[PDB]
Amino acid sequence: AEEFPVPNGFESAYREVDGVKLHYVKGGQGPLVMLVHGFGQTWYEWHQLMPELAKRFTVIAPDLPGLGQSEPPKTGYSGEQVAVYLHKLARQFSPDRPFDLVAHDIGIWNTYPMVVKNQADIARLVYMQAPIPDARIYRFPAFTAQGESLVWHFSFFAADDRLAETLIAGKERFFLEHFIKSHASNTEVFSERLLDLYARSYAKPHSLNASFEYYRALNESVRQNAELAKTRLQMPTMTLAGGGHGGMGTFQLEQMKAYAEDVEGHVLPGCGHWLPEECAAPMNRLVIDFLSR
Amino acid sequence: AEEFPVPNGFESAYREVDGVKLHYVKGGQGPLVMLVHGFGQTWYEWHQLMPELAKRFTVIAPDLPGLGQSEPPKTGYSGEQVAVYLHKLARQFSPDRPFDLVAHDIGIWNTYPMVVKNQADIARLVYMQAPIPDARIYRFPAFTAQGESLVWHFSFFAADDRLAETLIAGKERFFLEHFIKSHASNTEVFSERLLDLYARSYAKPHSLNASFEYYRALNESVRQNAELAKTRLQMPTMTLAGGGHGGMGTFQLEQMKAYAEDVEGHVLPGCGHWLPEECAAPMNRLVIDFLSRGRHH
Repeated sequence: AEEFPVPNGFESAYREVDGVKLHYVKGGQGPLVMLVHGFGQTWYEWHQLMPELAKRFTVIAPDLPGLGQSEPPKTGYSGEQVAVYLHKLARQFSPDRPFDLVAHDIGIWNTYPMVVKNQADIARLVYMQAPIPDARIYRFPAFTAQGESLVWHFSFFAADDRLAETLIAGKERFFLEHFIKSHASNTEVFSERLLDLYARSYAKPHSLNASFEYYRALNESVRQNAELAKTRLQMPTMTLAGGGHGGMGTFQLEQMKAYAEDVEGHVLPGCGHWLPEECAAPMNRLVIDFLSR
Repeated sequence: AEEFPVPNGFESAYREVDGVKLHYVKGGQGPLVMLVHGFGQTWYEWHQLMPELAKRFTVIAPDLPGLGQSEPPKTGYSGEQVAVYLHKLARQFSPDRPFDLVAHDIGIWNTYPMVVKNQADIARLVYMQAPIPDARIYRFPAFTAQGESLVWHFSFFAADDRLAETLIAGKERFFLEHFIKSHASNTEVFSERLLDLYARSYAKPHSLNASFEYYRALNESVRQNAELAKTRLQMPTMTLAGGGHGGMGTFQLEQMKAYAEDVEGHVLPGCGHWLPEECAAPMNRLVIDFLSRGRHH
């Protein structure tokens, strides 16, 4: 039983990595591109980009540990720990060539450490819509003159007593719908069917918990990255951010400038956080052209 | 019926003010002091302080509109709208003389506008544990490196779609214990028994909703205060803040210096947000001594 419909020409599969059974969807031929989803979602957020990319690349899109159909990590949820699973997964399919990496939201947190520690293995990098965990995250405001702020959820999700699981259980669809729309400029793309699919997936008790464990490990990730960041990224990099409600705006590129020597960035006016869904065509085009260089 | 036990010698009563029935507890003799509670609680937070103050003052402790046993406001939940009810209540009992004011948390929000607009009515003022709504509240962090973000709940509580009530309904007791203890230094004072009392009160549907309406009105209150603050407070004021986990620390005094000409501040070590309960002895002492500088019974 697949939680989400698989694109024609792709296969849903599993690989054990360090004793953890990871789910992924894979298709295409050529050099490998790994696409890593973020909070609230699964591999399925890439389902529109995948077939287009699969024309020139082997494409793989894993479920993060504990989310979608992937087992929880056996080590833990910090960036460095999760990054190991993702790196070894990619290397199973691209042992002899560097691969490309595209990530969204916490997908960034869970890939950065392996990128910086295995630079020769990464051909090109695309990061979208979330800060790399560092001191900058401590500057975002708790509240704004227009209402709720962008990242107050860091504190809600990091809170102990299983605060988030406990408040959200039984109200999973309701919460996710509000979270998506509060970080979207274009809410229309999210049909009740699509909301249904995402809600049922992260509503799995172990997945609901996994969702927040990534946040409970966020400060540890930050401390991890304070060390890792003494080494700059040397591969070609692109950042993408929404310019509308829910978007990171100029922040995404400006932060990346501190990490990467070779980087370009785009802000998409009229788009929020959920780039692959809110602004699929232009996001798809920028990514494809960047990787096809 | 009473949600919380009245101290010996005090009465639980109600007064209709602009069509809104406010609950209060009152006792003592002499100059009036009004004590105004904050979010998560009711008049009851003052219950250990009240008998002490009542030896020198007439003490009144109202429930904020919609909270405790007080009806919701008919006008709205912004600072200025709510302050009218409390000002008028106080003046019912002290029509011919200024009165003293002690406020905690959103009690501050709900009193500042009547204080600044009726300075002659206010003899002395004590504020503790929350910023006055102004531009400073937009500078608090959403997430911190060490400990926990103090006011991320502003966004939670103010969010659309009745986000907070919808998630918290049926889980009021769980949530309140978390909120209180996560904002406390001395968590041991929050016994399961006391927590049951507070949770039963704010779990009344209209109280749960009212709790969050104060936050939905927060930006409005900030706008109101931008105008009101063009005039500084001239009466003696004191601020208190906890120095431990959940405490505002030096922020309390530093912000107040922008609002008041005559202000002294204290930060209480090893105490968090809930001063009257976590640090009753030194907090009560500070308040009694400060109010007793002015004339009393």
